[PDB]
Amino acid sequence: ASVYAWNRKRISNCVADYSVLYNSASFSTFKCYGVSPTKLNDLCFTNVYA
Amino acid sequence: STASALGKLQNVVNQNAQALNTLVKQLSSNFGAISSVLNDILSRLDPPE
Repeated sequence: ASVYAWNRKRISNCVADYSVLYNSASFSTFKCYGVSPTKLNDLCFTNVYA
Repeated sequence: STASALGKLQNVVNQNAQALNTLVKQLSSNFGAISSVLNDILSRLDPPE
């Protein structure tokens, strides 16, 4: 989508394996601010926004 | 018959209890950190921060 019409999606009721996202080298920049990227596999959230 | 004739001892007890209570309650403050509990703040961050 365009910059002024950025696409927003809500995610809930799932189990997420962030490890496969992190270990992949396809992404140029991967910056996690509030948490540590390697600790995502242990936490559980709700109402994730992408 | 008459009550509240021992105000001094009750005052001492109340002062000590209130001091202890406020000391305990101070443990829930934030002090500028992102949280007030060690367990959550340790299970979420790379140590350097």
